[PDB]
Amino acid sequence: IVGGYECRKNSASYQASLQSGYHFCGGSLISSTWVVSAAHCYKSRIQVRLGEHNIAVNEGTEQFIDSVKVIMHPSYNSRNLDNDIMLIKLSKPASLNSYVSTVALPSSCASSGTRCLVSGWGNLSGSSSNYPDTLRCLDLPILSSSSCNSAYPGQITSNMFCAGFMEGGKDSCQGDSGGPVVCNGQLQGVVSWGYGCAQRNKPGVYTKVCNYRSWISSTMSSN
Amino acid sequence: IVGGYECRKNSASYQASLQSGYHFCGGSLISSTWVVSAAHCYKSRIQVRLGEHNIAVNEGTEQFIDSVKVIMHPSYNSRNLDNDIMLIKLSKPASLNSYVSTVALPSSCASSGTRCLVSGWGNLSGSSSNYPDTLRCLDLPILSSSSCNSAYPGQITSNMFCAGFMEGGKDSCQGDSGGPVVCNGQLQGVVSWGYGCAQRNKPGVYTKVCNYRSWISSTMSSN
Amino acid sequence: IVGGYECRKNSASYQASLQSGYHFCGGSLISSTWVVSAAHCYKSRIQVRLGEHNIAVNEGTEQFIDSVKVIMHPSYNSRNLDNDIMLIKLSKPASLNSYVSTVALPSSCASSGTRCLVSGWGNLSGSSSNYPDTLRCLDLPILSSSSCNSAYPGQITSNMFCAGFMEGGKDSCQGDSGGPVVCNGQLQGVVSWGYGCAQRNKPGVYTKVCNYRSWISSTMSSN
Amino acid sequence: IVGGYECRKNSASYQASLQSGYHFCGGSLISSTWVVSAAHCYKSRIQVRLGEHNIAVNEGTEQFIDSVKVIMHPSYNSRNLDNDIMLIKLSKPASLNSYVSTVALPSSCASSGTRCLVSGWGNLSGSSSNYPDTLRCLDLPILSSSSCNSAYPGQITSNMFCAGFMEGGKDSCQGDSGGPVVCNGQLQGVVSWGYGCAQRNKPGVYTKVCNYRSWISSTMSSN
Ligand SMILES: [Ca+2]
Repeated sequence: IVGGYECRKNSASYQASLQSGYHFCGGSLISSTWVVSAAHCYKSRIQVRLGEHNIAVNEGTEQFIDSVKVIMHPSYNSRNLDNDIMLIKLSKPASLNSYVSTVALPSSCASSGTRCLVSGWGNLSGSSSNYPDTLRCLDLPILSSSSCNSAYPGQITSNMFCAGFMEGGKDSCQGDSGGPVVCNGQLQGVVSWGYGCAQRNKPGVYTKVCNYRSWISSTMSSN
Repeated sequence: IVGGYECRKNSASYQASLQSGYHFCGGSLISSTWVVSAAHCYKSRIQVRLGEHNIAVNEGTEQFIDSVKVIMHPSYNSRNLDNDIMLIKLSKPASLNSYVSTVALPSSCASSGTRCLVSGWGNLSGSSSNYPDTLRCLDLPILSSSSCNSAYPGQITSNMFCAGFMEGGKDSCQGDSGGPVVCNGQLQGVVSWGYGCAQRNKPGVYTKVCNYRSWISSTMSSN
Repeated sequence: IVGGYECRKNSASYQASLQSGYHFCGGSLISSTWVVSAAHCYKSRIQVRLGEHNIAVNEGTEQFIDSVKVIMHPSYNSRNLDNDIMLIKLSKPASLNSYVSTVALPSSCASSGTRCLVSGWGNLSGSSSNYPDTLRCLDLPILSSSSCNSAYPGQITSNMFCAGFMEGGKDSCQGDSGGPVVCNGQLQGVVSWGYGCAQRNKPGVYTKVCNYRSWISSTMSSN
Repeated sequence: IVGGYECRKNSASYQASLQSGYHFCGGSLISSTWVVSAAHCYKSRIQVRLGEHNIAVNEGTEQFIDSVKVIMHPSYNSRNLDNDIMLIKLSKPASLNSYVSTVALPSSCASSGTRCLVSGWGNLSGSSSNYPDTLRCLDLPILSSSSCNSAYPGQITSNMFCAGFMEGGKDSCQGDSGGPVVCNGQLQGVVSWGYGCAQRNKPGVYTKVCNYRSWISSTMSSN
């Protein structure tokens, strides 16, 4: 996360890390058995890590659970990262407690100006590799489609929204992919892509989770 | 354009003029070698003029590039103007510069109420014929399907949308056909037809370019 | 390759394809037993295809040779694609002829403005997935370090260079990775990355091969 | 390690933890600047942690050094894990002493019956995700080729050996990968794979390090 702050101990307890083999992505817990992440972080076998804020050391709260099903969106497109969302079913349910909680699915789509929180263990800089051991947090607004489309002309689909700062300086970054953008208790975004990190007029692009409410429901109900 | 203004030197720089001695239609530059226009403006050999917004005062501003391929949509229907879109391949690439730029192809359709810009050297009047040497611009909204269908019952296909003002007064007009309707740096419409110009309850009808993103991409890729 | 042309029969005969699983990358033949490509195209076992022009049909000119060793650069960084170069040793020598030839390694780094040729069977479109059957070629210049750095702020290392057109319209694209940039008969770049394809102010970024001349010699001698 | 014991303080002072935020594989120090691990543990940037048996406590003895080169065996096959060995060059030399020492390379291959020591911070359970903070050790014998091949028909190559107990109960496990099997002061194996952990007739399979004495020696001498 570039220009964010370390999350408080009690914050962001829905946050998951995925060991997609040896690649790292974030994710978020939406029920005791299901995790959502970005489809570009796919691997057929993933270990989900929960209840962690400092990944370098033991805090006693950690839960490591392997996936049993990994379901990429049917129309995920690796060319432009359209429909960059995936669901992971855990082989055993997570034990919810203070450090491991679920985040609610969106009831509706959030509008521009809604303030949200993004979180992750990704890169702290847009010109060098600096990765944190504690989870970082960042408050940011959803930006208008006019802003989003003018920042990335011809690249933004209906399944994407931009969030962050056109002046740059604060953004999600590499390693945050798959992680949650939560607005008023609901999961509205999945960290997906951007050009560089925290550059002016290049805000982050997030998968628009409120477009997938039926798909996520349907998939959980019958898998 | 009826009821517009002279375009600011920087706006509408993606504007092309289709000529064969006379300039008869507009178009827009989507890459250094491709122009999109309206299929009803078809001629087998077209000289494309790029440059200065004033087509009379030349001082080496202009570039005149001949067409090497002109491809109408395969299902263009001249009775109702369905699929009124065409691509023109330039025999040499345009010099992109302060006068000449490209517009991006849409990755999503625009919604009713998005504000857009139309431009052209067409007729300034809904009563007389009076044509400008300086490119005119008009800011206009996309209208809802219900208003469009109310205005032209049984004549709007899914490949058409209405834009403009139901009160009349401001509209594109004859000679503007083939020209760009750009919303948030993206080509959303091609000027196609209407009943008169700037009449009450007869808004301009435009080819809905977002329905052609795959046909445009494939035709450019393969030719 | 976006905006390029079909390579002549006899040109680019140093071009290889790597069927690295279901990943396809380009590569180039530098001796009868060694191929150069991008480290991000790595797979443990690779089938190298040589002498191809049309990859969809049998041509009577192909040599299909399996790798015996695949050696990524020791400091390849998958996070920012620094040192994106790999050497592949063929399990038997290729027979060189009019269709299969080697390219020379660089005696020096090429300067801005040198005209080069990039080739590959990657995507023809920056707005859709359209892959060719026949090998495509594109003539392009090496750009200045300042243009490259302003196109990709904070991301360009000394082991990378940009080549192409700041105007967009012509570029290499997905699937061209690992393929050759040859300037005056010497291999100067390996197709590595870019944001989108053929967009304004986003030229391709290429691995700077002239930085690896001793590594390539030493590796070929020790393996 | 399933069924082992916490290593004595001087035991396994050649043990390395490979980290990328979290511990993900083991390794062993073979000189002040080189570490051997398993190629399936590859990451392009690794932090090597040496000198402390409790992975979660910064108690004192610890050296944390970043990798500068990561070199997988050139013919590593990810499919069957043949030649599952990798060398990591350190950016700074490690200080050797009572808590950090090197392990000798093998001068000949160990035979069946040789008793050896495996170590790691891997999973403690073959049915649960259970990871230790303190380094575990397990004394185990090399098994015959016949036992190895009847346990894993058609999957054992000449570059692999089995070690452990055919009755099960004691084995290395996930997270121990890349770590050392030392016999009579020399590194004979690298933890590579197995079916499950500590299962009956499914002993651990290890990379046969005595087959790579020349490759390790030339690679260290040319990089
Ligand atoms: Ca062929």
